[PDB]
Amino acid sequence: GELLSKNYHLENEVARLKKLVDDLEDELYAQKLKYKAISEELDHALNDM
Amino acid sequence: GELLSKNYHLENEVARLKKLVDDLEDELYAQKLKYKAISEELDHALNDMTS
Amino acid sequence: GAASMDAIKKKMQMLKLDKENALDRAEQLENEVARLKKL
Amino acid sequence: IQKKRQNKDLIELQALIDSHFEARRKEEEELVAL
Repeated sequence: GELLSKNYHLENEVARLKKLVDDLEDELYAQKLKYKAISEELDHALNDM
Repeated sequence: GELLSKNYHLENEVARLKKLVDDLEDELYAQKLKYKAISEELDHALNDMTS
Repeated sequence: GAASMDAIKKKMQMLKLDKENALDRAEQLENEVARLKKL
Repeated sequence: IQKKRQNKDLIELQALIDSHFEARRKEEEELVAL
């Protein structure tokens, strides 16, 4: 019935969301590394001053 | 009984996960602006040799 | 993604050219001083 | 000339403190390519 079907769809959302969390965390990590790289680049340029 | 309750459990678990996602989406967007910004700084540090 | 990354290294040796020539030119000014401090 | 032959090391610690910058910034670029 309606409660079974809902549970079915929700079980799916959960799986989707759990996977989405791990992917967004990896992505954050990759972005923070991109930031660090360039944050260092700036301190170098920032001394030729 | 067991079904009603499980349906409740699932509904919270989805809300909880939506918030983790939402937060991460905001962390990412923030990070994007910081990155755009400091990359703009670096443009100036390297090119405003006009000083 | 945004801007220039190695065009960075392009105006970074071009900052090691307009400062390293700051003290080579802060040396020909000493040509009149190692010897001017002599007369 | 001697407090001066740092006229090279004070620029030399500038001339390549700005070398702290890129081989620790090549550490966050190949960690990207891992």
